[PDB]
Amino acid sequence: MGKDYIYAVTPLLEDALMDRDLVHRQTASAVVQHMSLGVYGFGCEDSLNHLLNYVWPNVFETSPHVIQAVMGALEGLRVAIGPCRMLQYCLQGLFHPARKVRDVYWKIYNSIYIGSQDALIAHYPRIYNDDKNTYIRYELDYIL
Amino acid sequence: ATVYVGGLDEKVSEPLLWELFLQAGPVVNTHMPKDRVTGQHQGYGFVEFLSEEDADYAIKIMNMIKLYGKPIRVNKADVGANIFIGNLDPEIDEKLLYDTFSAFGVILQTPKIMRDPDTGNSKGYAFINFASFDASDAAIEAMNGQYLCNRPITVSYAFKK
Amino acid sequence: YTIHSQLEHLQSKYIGTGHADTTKWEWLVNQHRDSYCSYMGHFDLLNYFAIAENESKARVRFNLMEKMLQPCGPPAD
Amino acid sequence: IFCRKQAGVAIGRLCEKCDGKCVICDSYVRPCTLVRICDECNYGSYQGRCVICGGPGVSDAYYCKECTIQEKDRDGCPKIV
Amino acid sequence: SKKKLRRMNRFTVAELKQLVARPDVVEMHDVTAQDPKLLVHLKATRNSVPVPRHWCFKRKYLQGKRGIEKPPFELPDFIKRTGIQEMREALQEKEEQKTMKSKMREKVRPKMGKIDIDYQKLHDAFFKWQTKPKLTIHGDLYYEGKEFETRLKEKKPGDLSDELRISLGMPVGPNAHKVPPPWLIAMQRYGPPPSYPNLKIPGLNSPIPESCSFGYHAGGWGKPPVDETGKPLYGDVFGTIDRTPWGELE
Amino acid sequence: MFLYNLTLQRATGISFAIHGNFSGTKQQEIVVSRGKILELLRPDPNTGKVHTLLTVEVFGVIRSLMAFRLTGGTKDYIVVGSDSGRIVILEYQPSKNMFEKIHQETFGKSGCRRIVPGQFLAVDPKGRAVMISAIEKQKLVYILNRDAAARLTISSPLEAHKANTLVYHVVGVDVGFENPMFACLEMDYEEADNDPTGEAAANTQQTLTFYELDLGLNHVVRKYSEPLEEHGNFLITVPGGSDGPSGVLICSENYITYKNFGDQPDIRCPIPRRRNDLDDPERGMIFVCSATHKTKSMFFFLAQTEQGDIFKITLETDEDMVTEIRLKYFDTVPVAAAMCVLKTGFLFVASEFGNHYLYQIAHLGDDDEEPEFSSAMPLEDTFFFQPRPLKNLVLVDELDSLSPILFCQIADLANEDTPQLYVACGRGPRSSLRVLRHGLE
Amino acid sequence: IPNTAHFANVTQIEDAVSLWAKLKLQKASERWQPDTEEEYEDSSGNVVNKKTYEDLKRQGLL
Amino acid sequence: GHRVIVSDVQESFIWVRYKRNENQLIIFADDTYPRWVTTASLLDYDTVAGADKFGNICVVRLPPNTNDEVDNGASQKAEVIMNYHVGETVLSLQKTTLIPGGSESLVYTTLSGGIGILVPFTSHEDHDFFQHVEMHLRSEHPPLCGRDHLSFRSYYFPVKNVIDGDLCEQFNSMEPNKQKNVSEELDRTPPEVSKKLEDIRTRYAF
RNA sequence: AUCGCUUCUCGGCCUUUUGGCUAAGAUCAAGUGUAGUAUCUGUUCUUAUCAGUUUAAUAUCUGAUGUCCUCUCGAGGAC
Ligand SMILES: [Zn+2]
Ligand SMILES: [Zn+2]
Ligand SMILES: [Zn+2]
Repeated sequence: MGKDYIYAVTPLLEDALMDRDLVHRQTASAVVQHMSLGVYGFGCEDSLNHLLNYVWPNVFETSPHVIQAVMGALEGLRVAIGPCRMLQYCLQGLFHPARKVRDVYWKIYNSIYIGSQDALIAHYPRIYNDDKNTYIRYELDYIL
Repeated sequence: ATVYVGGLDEKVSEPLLWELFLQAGPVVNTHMPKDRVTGQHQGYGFVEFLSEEDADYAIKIMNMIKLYGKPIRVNKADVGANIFIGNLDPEIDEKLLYDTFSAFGVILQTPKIMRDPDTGNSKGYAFINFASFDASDAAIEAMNGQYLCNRPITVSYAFKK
Repeated sequence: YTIHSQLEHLQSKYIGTGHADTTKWEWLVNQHRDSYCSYMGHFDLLNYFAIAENESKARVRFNLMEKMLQPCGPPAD
Repeated sequence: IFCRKQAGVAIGRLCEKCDGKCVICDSYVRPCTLVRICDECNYGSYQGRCVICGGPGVSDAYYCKECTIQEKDRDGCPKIV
Repeated sequence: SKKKLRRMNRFTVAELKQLVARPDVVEMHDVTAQDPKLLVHLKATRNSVPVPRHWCFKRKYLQGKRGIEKPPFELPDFIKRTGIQEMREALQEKEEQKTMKSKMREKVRPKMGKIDIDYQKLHDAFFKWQTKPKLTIHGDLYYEGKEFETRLKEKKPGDLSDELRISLGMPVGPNAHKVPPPWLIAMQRYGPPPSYPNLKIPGLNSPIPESCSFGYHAGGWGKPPVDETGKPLYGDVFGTIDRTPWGELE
Repeated sequence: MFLYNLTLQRATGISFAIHGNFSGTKQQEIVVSRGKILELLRPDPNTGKVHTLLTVEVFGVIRSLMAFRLTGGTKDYIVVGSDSGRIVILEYQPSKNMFEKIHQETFGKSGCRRIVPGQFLAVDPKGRAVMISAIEKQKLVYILNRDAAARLTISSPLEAHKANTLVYHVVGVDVGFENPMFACLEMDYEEADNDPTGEAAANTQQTLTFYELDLGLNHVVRKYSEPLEEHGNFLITVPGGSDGPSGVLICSENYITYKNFGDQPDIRCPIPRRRNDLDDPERGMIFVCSATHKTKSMFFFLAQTEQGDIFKITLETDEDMVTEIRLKYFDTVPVAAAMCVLKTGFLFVASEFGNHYLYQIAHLGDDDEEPEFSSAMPLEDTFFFQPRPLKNLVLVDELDSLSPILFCQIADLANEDTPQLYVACGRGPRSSLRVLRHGLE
Repeated sequence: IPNTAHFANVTQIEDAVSLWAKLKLQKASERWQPDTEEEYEDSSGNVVNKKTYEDLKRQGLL
Repeated sequence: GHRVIVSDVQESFIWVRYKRNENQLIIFADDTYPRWVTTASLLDYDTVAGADKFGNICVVRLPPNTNDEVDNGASQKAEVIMNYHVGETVLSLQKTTLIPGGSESLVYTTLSGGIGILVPFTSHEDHDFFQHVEMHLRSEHPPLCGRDHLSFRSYYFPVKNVIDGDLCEQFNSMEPNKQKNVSEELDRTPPEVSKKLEDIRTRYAF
């Protein structure tokens, strides 16, 4: 029965995810986690998308509690919003120059993969084939 | 393309500046890159309308627009620079006046036509604040006695009231 | 870092995960194998392919499980 | 620290200090599914103990409904040994 | 070292931009990445969402918000309407004035039910006037100053403002249609600008806006610019399916 | 929008089947699986008409289906491996006409994953243990004992986690009250992904292997690997214990092989083809499905082949060994998702695309002017045979099915007022355009 | 060459011109030009483009 | 009548415009997901229903205010208003009414011999009713085969605005004890429930 | 007007600063375990290339200070 007050509460969480403090963003993230697990399956996915926009920047963080509540928010948000949306958030930073960003994105993508590794089969991008390998999946584009 | 926002109003925000840029034509750049100390508007700005004639007519239009209530001019980026112009053509419009008298300079006051108030039809005189006194000189010279619309022009430096 | 003992135990636990140095080859080959295991599991994409080519379900799954061995070219170097 | 040597069919139990919380999520609410542990952290003096306190097995460790929505309950004996 | 050679593999940014099929993406540090052909194909995929700005910065991502002063959170309308805020302000001022002794006296002899606020006021706010806030669609991460960017870049000509009308000499409101701005005047006079030749001016190259007036005084449409043979300057300066949803409730 | 979802006609196509006395009697019941559906039919011996008794929803994917009988009980439980991380045990109540869940064991995560068990599942022929298995890295085994009141129990599971290994099949080998044990295929993609040349892609060999129980010591020990010549799809179990020898028929491409560990010298046989056919010089031949009639007298296998031809197989055996193989052409029926060879003289040919059939057996597939084939008959060349219309089987029943429904069109294209449906369905030569209508003929 | 982003961080001018060269080629490619694409059959059962159609049309045959 | 919904093989539906007088084919609005479509259908001028190779049906709607005529990889996009995991490859949708005077419907015909319909709701009373019916049914009468129903119907992308008529229609074959328990949560009589169950197929299908 | 005064009026906003007396009327103010974060506070740092290590790029790190004499990093020159 959060499908009712999700709208009332969003502009307060976006308010507190635009900084106020570490603990401010740690706590707004916990709230996002539990909203997502409650509203699983009732269509209030536009609101959780909106709040993804604000939670995802905290991904580069260091404090244990803060980054941990962030990761929790992203597992909740993974079941509630689906694994396409989150694989798309996780696409570009898998192969980044840096190593702090490579490592956080591979941490996330690992947890997105463990749970729901089987949806992703229809969510992976199209990755062209160079000379001595084959990389396209022709299985999937047989016409019929 | 590049237009000098002169008499650039302080609080007249670059947002509505660009909205007027669009309401005139190609709003591509509205910028008043100000003092590195103040933040407020620095009296001259760059407004880019990516079409030259667009910026030209937008300038002819947004001159005398009351920026901060005050006429501010879009141009190429009070010591008596007012000229009296008589034998005046009553058959003109105000933007036509600004474009006819703005060829030798900016117009810091559109031509105020000294018309009678009983009717609304003029007796043939006006005065116009141009940019420079040499500007009023050159314009009043090229139009001294020269071809006005119906009653030939007669222009020179203006009197003070 | 005992977290890491557990975490490369996790890499040892879930075939298909990654780490910050993982190569385009390991990544795309793991996704390719997973694609095959699910074409087999889901009883209906099997009909899709069986019917797309003119093969039959034994033919289909035999191809698939043969391909499962070097699906995306030979290795990296 | 975790046991995580894979699951089984032996239920876990809670001391009375530890009474009520989930095993990981540390909740206090809406428990849905029962906990199971491994034989190795099942045997002997470890029969019927508190997965958390180590105290005597009296109340049943359970799984917060969030933990079951995210299936963090499909890994096995999570005993902090 | 071993890297000293992969670093010679570390191609040119022009190497990249010419190789790649979509060159918009290619950025500075792209090249020191172990697999730039991938990285660029990814960054050029649809719908994907780029890394935040601030991984480079040595200036902290939020600690940069440190400096300023900030105004308290602003409630939703449908919650102000129900008039809670004034109740709470009043109770606040009361209990900031009251003194410790009186505080404990009220602890021991409470002012039970000082106030009231009726239900159906609440239940109607939350269940009858609750409304969609403004949300941002997939991708638009918030970064320090993301909110500062303000809706502008209104390139579809007709875009006018009310302060624009006032400080340009034109009208604001329902007359923003029937008011041709002072730039449509020289649009009719010598043409609309030659980089917005795909723009038509209303009353100058477009027809009369709703109930416009033809005439040559202040407040009209004047001569819709036309040739000597009668064809307008462009377009028509004078003026000469079934979107029903299938499953919808009664 | 707000929608409500209704299914008018259930899925008809058949994927899996088992046969057993699922109501305790010696009237046999058949339990087939549609897509997300478990449907149970009982074939009447009188007319030969099969009544679809119980059709149930399971809201999942049936990846694996296998019946089993406890050692001496009169019932026929079901073990279902589906796409949740669970193994489930099912029974029939004719009193309520309903499937009943005896036990339930979680072992992992949901969805049709790759390393979580459930794709393959086998039992031990006597009914002592089950093994659940994935297509990589995981297999478990469950032990089954009647309780004091004989209500079944199931203890914790065993383990066989072996990395970097496929599985093309798993099956229980028929031992006589020894430790039960299982024959899987295998492979090892490991090296072929360490070799930058693609050599190890080629030159890798299936390894027909046996794991073994040890119920005393309660673990699974790797007994018997053997590198097989060439990959073959699956393994038909040889009725061992008292009847028959033990051992597996490896159904590999073009070649069906007996094999068992110990002293036996391994037995071959090439597959006899039809003669003068019109098939591509390249196209191999594989054994698709099988079904074994093991009766008081003897046993035999049927296996089918791509062009639909059925074959009979029995074992020519001396004392403890078998000696040689005889595959003799039985007949050719639709391509089969499964055969379920009844007693009472029928067999269920579960079509794979279209209407599925019930044949009745007329002659044992023996002693007529159809030739004889053998694993002892040497040759330089192959065998052949020339097929013919139905000799040994007689088409009793024909159940309809839309599988597959390749296209549709709603319209009112007869003069009737209500609309008909025009369903373009079926595969290849067996395809059709079929008219549906709401009326009954 | 315009100050569009595509060249930002390309600082050498020969690189810039070859970059913008292929960019030019691609923009002209993905433009749909009716002159060469939009094509017209004459009455005589043989086909030309829009351009040539109007060309020989208004120089007195079509 | 003048819009196109092209549907590529992997990305999505892609709304395309034909401006005749300039004679252009120009994009204005597409989707935000990958969807390997097998066949789509039109429900209105702005709404398109899609099948998918993996099981799903979805309904995607253009936002109400589309700047139809103008001149990552798009300008403005469409939204998703329903998401259902049918369970088998759905190879043809069609907007249709079956029995005479029956309200409209969506027929879907899968690849395994399955045929069905998705049928709108007219009243939050109906809607909330079955909503609660099944919200209890999941809890007290889970599927046989180990699965969870919510997760099976949200296999790929979560459920949104579809109720599982085939779980609801199981109340009949349930047991008197549970039939009671749940219909008493609804505080209607098992007669009330079962008749409200049957009649909703009655007014749409057979 | 101035300049000296007288008085009063006004303006600042300044300045003033309280209820007397008694036995200064009397009396008196009782928090951890763990880590750890952040904030204050205190403090400490001219090198001229180039080679590499490194890094998204810097940086770091490592190594001698255009070569040669020579006098005191500095200088005149064969170059
Ligand atoms: Zn927990
Ligand atoms: Zn353990
Ligand atoms: Zn405890």
